[PDB]
Amino acid sequence: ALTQPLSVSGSPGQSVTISCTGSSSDIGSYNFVSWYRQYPGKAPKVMIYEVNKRPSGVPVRFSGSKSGNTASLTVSGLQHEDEADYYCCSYGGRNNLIFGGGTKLTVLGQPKAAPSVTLFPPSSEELQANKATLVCLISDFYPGAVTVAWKADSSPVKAGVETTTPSKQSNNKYAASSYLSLTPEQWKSHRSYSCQVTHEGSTVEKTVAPT
Amino acid sequence: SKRSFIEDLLFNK
Amino acid sequence: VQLVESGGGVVQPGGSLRLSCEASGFSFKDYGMHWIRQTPGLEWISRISGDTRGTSYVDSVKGRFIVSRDNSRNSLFLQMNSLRSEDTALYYCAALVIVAAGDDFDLWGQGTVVTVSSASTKGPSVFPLAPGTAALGCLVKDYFPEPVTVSWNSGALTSGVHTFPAVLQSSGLYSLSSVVTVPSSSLGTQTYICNVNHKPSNTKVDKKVEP
Repeated sequence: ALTQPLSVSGSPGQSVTISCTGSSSDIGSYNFVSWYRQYPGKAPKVMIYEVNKRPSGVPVRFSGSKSGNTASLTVSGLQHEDEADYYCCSYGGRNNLIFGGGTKLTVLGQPKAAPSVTLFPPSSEELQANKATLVCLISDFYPGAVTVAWKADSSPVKAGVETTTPSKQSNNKYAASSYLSLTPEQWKSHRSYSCQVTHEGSTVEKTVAPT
Repeated sequence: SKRSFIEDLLFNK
Repeated sequence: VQLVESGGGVVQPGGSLRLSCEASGFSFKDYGMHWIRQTPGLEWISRISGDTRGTSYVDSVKGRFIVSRDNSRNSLFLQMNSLRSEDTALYYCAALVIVAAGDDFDLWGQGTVVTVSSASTKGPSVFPLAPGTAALGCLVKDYFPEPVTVSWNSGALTSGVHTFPAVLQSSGLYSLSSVVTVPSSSLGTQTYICNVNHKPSNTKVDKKVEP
């Protein structure tokens, strides 16, 4: 119920900002906004609280601010140790706490790479067996942050999607996969289904159709 | 503990 | 200074778990405590006051979960009854600085995984993903628990093999895919067989992948 961008990035020494959008009855009404950094396989740690206050120990380059219904975390002079997931938090308005969805901050040390995307239609055997699974496989993108959109004809489809968070491959690029579960009749009754992978504002799409 | 006092009131209507 | 959790695991829908949080290093009776669960982001679930007098719940868990603490043993509890699929998450306990009043203490436990699944040990169904360069695959669908191992041609094909990580479905069963890119010219010369092996269920499946 608190919106953050999916991911943000910058090079060592740059400054980056992560926004966090609430409503008026929460971020707009209290100064109880905190930020948490979370490293892979670890628990969150507070970076900022009460909008702009910093616990001693959190580096001076971390700063928080609030404008209207939107809080922001800025990280000046970026460092590789600053790469992590950052979640905003606010008092919610009625005995209540709400969190943001998370933002992946990548401190870049490798050129970017768009993903390559492979889409597989349901097998013969699986349709025999009465199921239908579309398999979207996504490889070699950096940073490891990607948005997966599905489409029957041109209309968005969210029911039946299950998607993997990106994991470092051995080539230190990232991989994710997405699965759209369909009934065999849904599969055979549209002219096409699509997997759209958006990475860094460029979109790689792949389409399959029934035969 | 004032943090206790105002945080408790903060979760009571 | 530490919060040490336990009590999670695999539980059947409708089941019950009691999560524990064990506090050392600080004056436990003086901090509000919360339960926060993490899925792909963070979701605030519950809060109890230091003096145990006052509790909050997010609506979806109202009626079903009950927070409690035992100040004489520095313990925090979440009795979870009537569990739903939607409850599957990594559950943190935490003392959160929301209003500091001069005290910026903020501490999280290490997490404990709750997975709500009616799912016996089950070997996967393996379906073939049939196809310059050309890609071909194996769908390793609906197995439990983890993991599986995939090789190709009894291990003799390894270049171009990309076995992706698995997803945990709504149903509690896992699915992964293994995809190999071979030279397009090889689709007649070579036989492409994937070998899926799932040890908890003593399952060894082979599947011809042919265009």
